[PDB]
This record gives sequence, C-alpha cells and structure tokens, in this order.
Amino acid sequence: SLRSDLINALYDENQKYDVCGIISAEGKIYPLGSDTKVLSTIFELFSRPIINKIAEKHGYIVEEPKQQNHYPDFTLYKPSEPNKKIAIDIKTTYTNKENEKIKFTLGGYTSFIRNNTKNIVYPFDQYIAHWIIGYVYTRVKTYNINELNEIPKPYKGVKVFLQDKWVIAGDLAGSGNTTNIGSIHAHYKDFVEGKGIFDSEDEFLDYWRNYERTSQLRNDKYNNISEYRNWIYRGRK
Amino acid sequence: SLRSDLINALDVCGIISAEGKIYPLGSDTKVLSTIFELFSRPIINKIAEKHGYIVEEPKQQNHYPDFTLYKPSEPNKKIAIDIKTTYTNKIKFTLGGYTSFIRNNTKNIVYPFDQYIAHWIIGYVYTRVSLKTYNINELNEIPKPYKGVKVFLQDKWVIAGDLAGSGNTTNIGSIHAHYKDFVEGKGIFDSEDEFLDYWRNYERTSQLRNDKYNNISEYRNWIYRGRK
DNA sequence: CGGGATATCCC
DNA sequence: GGGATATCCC
Repeated sequence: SLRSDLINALYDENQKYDVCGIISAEGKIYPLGSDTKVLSTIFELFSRPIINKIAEKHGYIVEEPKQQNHYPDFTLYKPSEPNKKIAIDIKTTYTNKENEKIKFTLGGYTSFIRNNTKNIVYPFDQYIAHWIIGYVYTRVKTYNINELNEIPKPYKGVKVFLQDKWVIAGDLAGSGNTTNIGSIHAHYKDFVEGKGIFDSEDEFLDYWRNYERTSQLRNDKYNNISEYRNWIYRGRK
Repeated sequence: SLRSDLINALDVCGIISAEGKIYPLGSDTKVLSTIFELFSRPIINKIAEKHGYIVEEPKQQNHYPDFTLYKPSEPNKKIAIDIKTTYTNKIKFTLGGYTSFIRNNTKNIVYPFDQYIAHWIIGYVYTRVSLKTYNINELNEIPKPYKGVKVFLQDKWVIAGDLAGSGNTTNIGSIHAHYKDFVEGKGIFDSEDEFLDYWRNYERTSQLRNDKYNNISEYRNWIYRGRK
C-alpha cells in the first residue's frame, strides 16, 4: 500500500545512506553538527524525494506549505478525491545510548485541532490521516567530493518509523510556552508497534482539545489519561 | 584584527550522502538558518586559528552562543558569535532572549555572561524565490530556494531595537531597517549599558509595559522618573 | 514534570 | 503583540 511501501522505502534508503554535509555549486563540502536543529533539517530534506516517488507510484500528488509555520510537512492527495488528504510530518530526536527511551514533540494543541483552519495547509477536516515519520539518532575543515568518505559524522545508528500521530500520542505536554502535544515516552519498538495510550483517534483529539495550558488549570480538570477517563465518566466534571 | 579579518573572510545547493546522491533544499527559513550556520563554521574556525583563538561550540543545545572564541591566556576576554538569518521577498532579526543570560549570568549560556567582552551577530539576509535527487556533475541543474544572500557582522547592542522580537519566546527585536543600516550600525541605543538596562527591565506583555515603558522614549522618561 | 530556553515567523 | 512552527533542558 502507499503506507507499507513508504515505510519500506524509508527504512531501506536510511539503512543504506548517510548524509555527511552540505555542498556548494563549486563542489566544496561543509560538515554537519550534532544539534537537532541541524539533524532535523537534514532528515526532513533527506525524506522529501522518497515521499515524492512513493506518492507518485500510487498516483498521489504531494504539496508542501507555501507560508512557514503551517502544518504539515507534506500533504498528499489524489485530485479525484480532494477531501481524503494525508498529513505527513517528519519529527526528530536523539539518544546517547542505543535503544534508550525517547520522546517527540507532536505539534501544537491549540492550533488546527482547535480551529479547523488554523496554521494548516488545508482545513483540518480535509485530512483523514496524520502520519509521523520519526527519526531517532545517536549523538557522537571544508571538503572536496573526492573526500566524501573521510568526512566525519555527528550521528550514529539512525532509526526511523512511520506511525499515526494519535497512536504514539501521550497524555503529557511536549512543551510549555509552545504548547506542544508530547508523545509517549518509550522505546523505539513501541513506536513501530504503536503501543500508545489512547483507544481511538476521537479519544486522542478530545483529550487534547480540552487539555488545560497550565498545571494549575489542569489540576482542576485532568492531568493525565486516568483522570481524563474519570472526568469523562462523571460527565466532563 | 580578528574582527576585520572575519569581516573579510565573510552557493550551497544540497546535502550530500557519503554515497554521492545530492538531496536538494527546501524553500524555507528553518532550512536556510541551518545551512548558513553550517556554511559559517569553517570560515570562523580558519580565521580564529590565525589569531590564536580557541573556538568552542555548545555541548547543551539550548545554549548561546553558537561560537565562543578566546585566547587560552585571557579567559575573561571571551567573544560571543551568533549566526542569525532572515529573509526578503526593511528587515528585522530576533536577537536572543531577554529573560535568560542577560538577566541571569550563567543561564542558557556556554560561559558566564561576565566572561564575554563582545557579542557579535553574523547576519544573513536572503531573498526567497526539487523533489528529485541528483549527482555530482548535475550541480548545475539543481534549483536554488533563494535568489540572493547578503551578510554582515555587527555588535549585538548596536543593532538592537526597542520592541520585542517575539512574544511567547521573549526575544529582543533588532532595529527594523535596511541592510545598509545594519552594516552601518545605525542603532537606536546610545551605549551598550543602555541597551542592557533597557532589556533587563523590559516587561513581557504590553499591559505590564504600559505602566513602565514600551519604547525608547518611554524608558528614558522612566529613568528620569526615578525608574518607576 | 512543567516551565521556559534555543531560532524565526505570522496573523 | 500575542502566539504559531520544531525540540530541548533542568
């Protein structure tokens, strides 16, 4: 399927290559640093061609944002069906020891999920799927092309997975002032297998559309999945 | 000097795999920020060596500055260098938080704020204009996500404005002007002392700033008032 | 854990 | 001018 093939291509290309730097028209090569700002940029760029090709095999079109700060990284769809869109977002995080617990920031919880047309390419309801391509990496002179093998890398053991956002979503925020949804805090395996805490995508969306911004307000409402469900049981009170 | 030299030392089109496949750039700003920083590190390190200065980047991620230069002899004469980028279709940059290291000497900074003697800003300005990969010899067919790019070096305090560069992330806003004013260093502050005092007492929201000051005129009237 | 840092932009 | 975009830190 579009999805099986997408995961297949990503895992293959990744388990194969390694980006080692940026290159100028003149042929000079600048190495990379081990900050997630760099690696994020790198991993997003490394994925766009693959996404494009797979999207093409399945007759989908691929569109990116025209203005920045608008979700998602890639919007796929078929013209003959402009309402069943797929949202693909590439998220990155790191690890020092291999197979350690990781967590991702999964997007704002006061934007497009609350206001159908807020900071999003297309109105929220036009998408039927929200996929996250997560990358996990381990943190470890200009150059000539003929040197492409000696340039050192600021990363190791790069792992990647694709999973539906709601599935790997957690019940705790990923950020404070930037009010981001936090993912589950787990091993790479649970992400692949989709061992999340929500039962449905409606449960996911409800919990975050009502999540209070601060622990003080949440202390009155709910601070976690257990209290959310109790909150529901009582009649949202 | 170290400064004129770097000024003097001062067309990337993709990332490359050790294999040799060239992955293009996205026409965005988070991309170019990363690009421009990577492009700068070599230049800075080459010039730094010339002057017997050590270059240290951060270990922790949310730690200013991008680069710390210094002679192993004079460890309290450190220089802070930070790369900032903006785009053109007058411009403005975000110049760093005004609630961190400028109010708390050792907060989110590689070395205690008191050990730095200069805070330089290397600014890049680009004019914003392929989902295929390419090969080394195809470099001439890859579409660029930017039409032009200007760069400048300047002291942080000289190009600082009186309005915040961001709300929830509380950044210092630069002056809102032409590239030439940046290079000219046509600021609004009279000194680095005034720049620091203005941003040290800045309130986060407008309502709180409403009974203090929200611009340079107001700050000056507030000082005369006896800082209240 | 949650608040708030890192950089830059938009309604 | 407040709050979006991505991810991290203690």
